[PDB]
Amino acid sequence: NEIQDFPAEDVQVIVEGNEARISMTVYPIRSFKKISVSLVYKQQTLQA
Amino acid sequence: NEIQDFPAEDVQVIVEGNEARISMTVYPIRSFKKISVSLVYKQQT
Repeated sequence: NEIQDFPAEDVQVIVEGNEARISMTVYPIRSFKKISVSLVYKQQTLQA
Repeated sequence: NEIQDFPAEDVQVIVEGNEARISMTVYPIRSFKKISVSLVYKQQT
C-alpha cells in the first residue's frame, strides 16, 4: 500500500545496444483531506 | 361480551408523518327484547 495502482500493460521495455529504455505509469497514493456528504431527507408512507 | 363480533381483516392502518389513519368494522351489542318459540306435534300409529 505504498502506491495506489498501476496499469500493468503500460510497463514497456525496449532494448537496443547498450541502452535499455523503460516507460511506465503509476498512480500515486493520496491521503484524504476533505470529505463532503450531501444528505437528502425524504418521506415514506406505511400500511399495516 | 361487550360487542357481538368484529372482522379482523377489516382493520387497516396507514401512517404518514404525524397522522395515523385507521379504519375498522364492528357488529354492536344488543339485549333481547322479543323471544319467540313455536312447537310442532307429531304422533306414530
